[PDB]
Amino acid sequence: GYSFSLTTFSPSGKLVQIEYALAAVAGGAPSVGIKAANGVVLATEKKQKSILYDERSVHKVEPITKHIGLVYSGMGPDYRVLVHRARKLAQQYYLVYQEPIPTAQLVQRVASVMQEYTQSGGVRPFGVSLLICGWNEGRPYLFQSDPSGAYFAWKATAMGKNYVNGKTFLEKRYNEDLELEDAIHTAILTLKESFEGQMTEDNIEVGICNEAGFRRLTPTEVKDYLAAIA
Amino acid sequence: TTIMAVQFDGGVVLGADSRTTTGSYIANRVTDKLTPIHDRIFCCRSGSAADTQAVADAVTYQLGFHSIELNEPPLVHTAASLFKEMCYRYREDLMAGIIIAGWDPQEGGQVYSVPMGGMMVRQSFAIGGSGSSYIYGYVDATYREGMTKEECLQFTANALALAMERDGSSGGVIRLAAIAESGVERQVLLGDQIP
Amino acid sequence: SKMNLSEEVDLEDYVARPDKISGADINSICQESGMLAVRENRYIVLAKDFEKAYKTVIKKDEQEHEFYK
Amino acid sequence: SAGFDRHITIFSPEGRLYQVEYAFKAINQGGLTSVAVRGKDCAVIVTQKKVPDKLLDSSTVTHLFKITENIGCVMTGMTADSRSQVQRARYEAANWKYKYGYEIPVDMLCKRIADISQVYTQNAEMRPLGCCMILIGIDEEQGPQVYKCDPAGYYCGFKATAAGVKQTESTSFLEKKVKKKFDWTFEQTVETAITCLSTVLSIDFKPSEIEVGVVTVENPKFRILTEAEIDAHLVALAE
Amino acid sequence: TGYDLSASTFSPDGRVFQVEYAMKAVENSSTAIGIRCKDGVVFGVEKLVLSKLYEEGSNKRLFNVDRHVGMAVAGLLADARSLADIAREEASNFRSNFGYNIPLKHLADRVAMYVHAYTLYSAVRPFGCSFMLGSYSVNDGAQLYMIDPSGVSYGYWGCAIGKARQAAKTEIEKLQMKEMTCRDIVKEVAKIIYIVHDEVKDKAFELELSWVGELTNGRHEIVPKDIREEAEKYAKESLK
Amino acid sequence: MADGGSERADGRIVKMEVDYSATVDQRLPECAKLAKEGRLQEVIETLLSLEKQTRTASDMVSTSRILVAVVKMCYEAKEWDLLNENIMLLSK
Amino acid sequence: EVIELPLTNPELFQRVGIIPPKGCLLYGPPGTGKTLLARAVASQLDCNF
Amino acid sequence: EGTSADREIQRTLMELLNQMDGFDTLHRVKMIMATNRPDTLDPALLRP
Ligand SMILES: CC(C)C[C@@H](C=O)NC(=O)[C@H](CC(C)C)NC(=O)[C@H](CC(C)C)NC(=O)OCc1ccccc1
Repeated sequence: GYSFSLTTFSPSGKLVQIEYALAAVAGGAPSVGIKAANGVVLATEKKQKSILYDERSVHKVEPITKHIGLVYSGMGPDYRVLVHRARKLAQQYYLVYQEPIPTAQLVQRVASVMQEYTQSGGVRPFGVSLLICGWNEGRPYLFQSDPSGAYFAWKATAMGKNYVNGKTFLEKRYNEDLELEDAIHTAILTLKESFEGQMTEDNIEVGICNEAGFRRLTPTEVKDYLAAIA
Repeated sequence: TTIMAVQFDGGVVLGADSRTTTGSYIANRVTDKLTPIHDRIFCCRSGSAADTQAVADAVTYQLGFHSIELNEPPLVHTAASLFKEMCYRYREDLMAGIIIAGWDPQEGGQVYSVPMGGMMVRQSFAIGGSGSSYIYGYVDATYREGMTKEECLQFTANALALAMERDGSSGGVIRLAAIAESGVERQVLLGDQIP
Repeated sequence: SKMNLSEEVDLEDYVARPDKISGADINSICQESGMLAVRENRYIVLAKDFEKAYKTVIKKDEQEHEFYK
Repeated sequence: SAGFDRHITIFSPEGRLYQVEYAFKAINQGGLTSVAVRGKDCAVIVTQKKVPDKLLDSSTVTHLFKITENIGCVMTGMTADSRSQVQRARYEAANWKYKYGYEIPVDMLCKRIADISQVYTQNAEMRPLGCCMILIGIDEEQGPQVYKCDPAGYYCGFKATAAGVKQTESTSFLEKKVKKKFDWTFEQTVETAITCLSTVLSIDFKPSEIEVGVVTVENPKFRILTEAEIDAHLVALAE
Repeated sequence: TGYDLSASTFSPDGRVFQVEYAMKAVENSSTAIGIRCKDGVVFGVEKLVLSKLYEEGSNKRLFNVDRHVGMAVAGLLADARSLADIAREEASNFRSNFGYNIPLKHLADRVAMYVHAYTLYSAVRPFGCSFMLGSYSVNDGAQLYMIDPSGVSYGYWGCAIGKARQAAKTEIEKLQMKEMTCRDIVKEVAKIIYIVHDEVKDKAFELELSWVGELTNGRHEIVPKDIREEAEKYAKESLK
Repeated sequence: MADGGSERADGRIVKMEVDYSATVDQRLPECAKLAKEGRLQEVIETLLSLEKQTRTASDMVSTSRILVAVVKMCYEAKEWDLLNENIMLLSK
Repeated sequence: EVIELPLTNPELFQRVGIIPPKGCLLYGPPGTGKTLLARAVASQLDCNF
Repeated sequence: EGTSADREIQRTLMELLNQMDGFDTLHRVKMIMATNRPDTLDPALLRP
């Protein structure tokens, strides 16, 4: 009877439905986030199933505020719903306090939205995991919000297929005194380890959040980093 | 301010002045009172600029959904009925008088006058606004059945011009539209028809 | 070594290409490439034969529903 | 897995949504296939129209629907479900003119249609809707645009797209054609779309069976091609 | 099959059984045949008298949706009377807001949407009745549409709903509906119903005939008594 | 129709012998009508075959009366084109 | 074609070095290719099965 | 696979794969699995 509902406790441990949602997050395109001394760099593997799909349409790394960006691993339709809500909460903060939302607070507010779906009822939890980034307070911030609603901060993290391989790669090569450009190279390399194919400017989408804002790298820019190694 | 519509056999000629006034100040000396509700239906609006702009936009949205939904060109009688229903329902709230004149394949060129009450009447010639009182005689004197589009265009330009001169509220430029099976031809007369 | 081989094919090029190719998958690429040559009646397996089988073997998702990413 | 979320829209071990995945199958239950091809300056929708009985009006049975003057869609799936989506898409396109003062971009109609579908998946008390919608329109600064939406709520922009029973084979023919470098003109795009259905079905259909809708940069309005025009293209491709 | 119980639940293959179960009840119902003659649409229903205590005109299966539009229903009558009310309301609102009599194409689309909505929700069973709508207008000419229990609506030159839909449709195809005058068509409808009556199995039956057309001046009136009597005589002679 | 096809063959055989090449072009619409006709799908095909047979005689003329082997290739593609309008699932 | 090449020449498959394919699956609609054509293959190879 | 009876036929299919290649292949005899009867087809069997 357990594992079919999020409104009932496991007869010993914890509700299984949230854990199944985590399984859907695990079955996602690899996403790598590398916090660096001067910025946070986020990346995902965007591979179209067929040549026909246009690579300039739906975008995996999407800006939420001028200084805040989000990346996702998990079911793609669910991501758009939270991308809209996160953006809206950032606007409501600006109207109420006339300041861009701090990155830490946005993650807490986004997490509360995700927790509401996990609440009792027909509603099923979001199947996406997120990697919010920010440059608020002069400090680079990288955070993760899970379907359950827990939020954590990562110097570097990976989600989706081969998260373990990526995390072990990150353990070996991530230092701390590294510029965003060096962080860009490491982020591309971790995706390459889990990339089933040859990475191309279209294949990888990379987004940076330096002390200027969150700007998705232009396809030409991604190609230059993919070229010359990395 | 001054709005008039005359129905020739193949279409309707609609004309109006260009003045929006707050007190004795002219907010816009060049106002397009005539607005396209649909491809072949136009409404000339008199009364409150805000109320008229809102009801016209609301009808344009409702008619557009109806035409795509039914896959047919909209009849003028329905367009008038949509304006009439809103005006009667919000009679106390709105202060707008509208002349709905358009070409419909089923019934041909037609002119409908919705007074501020929301009453609807189909009229061969309808004049509306502050200037209308001044030209009521010329309109019921120089109107002859079976006038050509060119004659109707001359009649509207002359009747609106006579009212604009008498009414302080109405003045500026005369905007003329002729709607037919071919479509709508819009001309601006720079205060011509001086008598 | 067991099969005749093109004798001009570079096996290394296929090895350098990535993908999670298991030992069973590698066996399929080689066996299918030989089979494709038999279908086209070539006694010697050809470089083109290997690529077509390699693509067939890396069916990867094959189906899937796009959502679930 | 099976025997778990089979009866409800809930998560399954391995995070699989069974009821939403079953919805993609219902589109195939329609028994019809559609192909849409983008072009240098044109977007073409082609579908197979089957008249089951002579005592049925060919005009009434159409799966090509105009949503707005510049936007038209092909609906593959259950007929009732396809029509409900068409009303919602027309309402949203109309609201966009009503609340934003401009016509809906084709990309934006898809997001709105997909978002309605996604909510049905997350919240219960709704069947997902057994239909797939392909939308064609010309966008200034984007060129002709072909876009597709799924019952799950997935939306994407496709250079060429197919749906229905023969979608996998149809995409495969399109993949070879798209791989060729040459861009396609209105004649070529109508030809590629008709050939894609012809190769996949092998019907060699008469002008009545194929329904073609085309939107062009020169004529932005979505136009449903008349039977005579459809035949002229069909004879020319045969040569 | 287990998955068959809920309208909200798709089957693993990809179909909803609850929608299908509604259609089988429509199939069990007595046949109703409608033919679109050039001058209007004529509707006949094989209404079955039961008990004989019930007075004539009881349980009528022919209803007037609007003065111009008319409806023939096959299935549970109670579901049909509800659908007729929904259509009467939609026609009422259309004349009410748009100002002109409802186009049959629009009324059919709206009633179909109400039938479609019932299929998507678990609380409400899908409607179990299938109906056809016919009207005559100078602007649109004669129009006939049929809506199934799954809310699918398409135009038909001729259509039959009920146990003998297939048998009647074969007889309907022979008639020259495109150019036939409606007064002649009424007689053909009587014959088609008499051919598919299966009277020995169904015992007694009462023929209901409905007419909308240029002759009727766009009013869906029941065929005047005596015109039906002639059609009944023509059908009886043809049967023997 | 079979009687019409026999009439078409008899009418143009004399015309084809007299004409350099245009008469084959003249009988091409008759070929199109027979390709379009599916009433029999067998006898109509033989009438098309009779027209093709006259086309073979025209090819003998193309090798002899017209420049050797010049219009035969154009006719061969054209006969394939006549088949193209109504493939009929590569049957009949 | 698949059955005949090993049946005519297993040694040619041996020269290629590919094991001759042991079997093929005739997935098809029931009865049309299942009730009938099951033993038609036996005539195609001209031997009892 | 079931508590009362498991997938003995599926085990036989895996055993069949072993019999088909190596231990029992001679005389160019083809053990064609030309059957649409099985509900499930082994992915490993599908391998060339
Ligand atoms: C539809 C217009 C083109 C007709 C226009 C004629 O000048 N009418 C008007 O402009 C009416 C005057 C009218 C009551 C006599 N006045 C107005 O619309 C002006 C706004 C100006 C900036 C243009 N005043 C206004 O709307 O606020 C007071 C008010 C509010 C509601 C109704 C009437 C008056």
